[PDB]
Amino acid sequence: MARWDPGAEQRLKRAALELYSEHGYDNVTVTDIAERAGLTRRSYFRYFPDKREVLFGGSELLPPAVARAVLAADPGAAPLTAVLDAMSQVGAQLVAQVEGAAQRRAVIDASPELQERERTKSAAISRAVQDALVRRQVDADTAELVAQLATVAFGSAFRRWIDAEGHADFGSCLDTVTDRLRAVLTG
Amino acid sequence: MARWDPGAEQRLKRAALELYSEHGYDNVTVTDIAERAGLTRRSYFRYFPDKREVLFGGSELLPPAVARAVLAADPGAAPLTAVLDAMSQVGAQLVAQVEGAAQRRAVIDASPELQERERTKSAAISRAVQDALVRRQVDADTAELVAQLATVAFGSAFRRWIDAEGHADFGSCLDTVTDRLRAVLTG
Repeated sequence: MARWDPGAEQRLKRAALELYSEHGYDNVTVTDIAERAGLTRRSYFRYFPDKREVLFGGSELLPPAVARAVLAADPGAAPLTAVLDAMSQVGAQLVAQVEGAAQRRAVIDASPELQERERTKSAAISRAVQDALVRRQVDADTAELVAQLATVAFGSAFRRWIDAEGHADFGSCLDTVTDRLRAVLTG
Repeated sequence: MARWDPGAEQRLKRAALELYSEHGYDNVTVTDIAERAGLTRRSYFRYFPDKREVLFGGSELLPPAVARAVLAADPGAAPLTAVLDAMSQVGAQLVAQVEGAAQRRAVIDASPELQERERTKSAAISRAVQDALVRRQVDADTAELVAQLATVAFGSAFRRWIDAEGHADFGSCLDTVTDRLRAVLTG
């Protein structure tokens, strides 16, 4: 499907954002998305199973990937830095081009189903990170706090990154969020 | 329904935990829960709309209540302390008797639908806290981090509280989690 048309998925993801933006999430079907992308309804299902996954498909972090990146980190590094670095490395593409980032955010924030959809994803990533941390001799209770904290920090930084419309590097946004989190915890 | 039977809701909540424990969540109906509690199927719906809310009904934090407690706090207190204090004050009952706490946790952890159900609740509380914080002159971006951080800290502390089977006061669990979060952020 994409071997003879490598841009297929990208066109689908872009089409989705535009259609969800023009009309509303509830007013668009996978057929509309497929055709706007120059594909048939049947082809769509080779990439995504529903009209929801087209918003996450390749604009998310895969837990196994994040876990592996955490396992590969220098065991001497602080757990939080190791985790945030792993998330940034795995989401390098994501936090690279503000292109469509804001659109996607607007669509998700406007839909309760997509919001729950995102939380479920974040939980799975957090869980994968906990398991990797434990495999690295970090006690379970601590592993849980580090993963949850990282989830909060990365999510907030990403949001800030979107609001800066590209005028701020993801790194600075992350630095700002983590320094803020530290100030709140210490005062 | 409960005016002439004030223990009704409690018996329903207890019945639910026992039935969900004996059999499984997927194998119990509201009728089973109602009867085990000495009530009819019709009476159940006066308290909860489905077999899911009986697990949250009065064993959760209501966002409006938490928000109000945050608004009533001394404006001189650190935002995180104000929020955690508000959550503890509002959830005083919750973090009081380990009775059934572990059972409820086991049922929720075993069901993806209940888990999502809880996250949705946590998100709503976090959002209510953000709005209260903003009304107290805390900038939006900071308000978001404080609410999310508090959500993480309180949830983790509660879990630890459950695991201690009552041998630890919720306060210590919270102190331990927040000190741990601080150590991870500073090193």
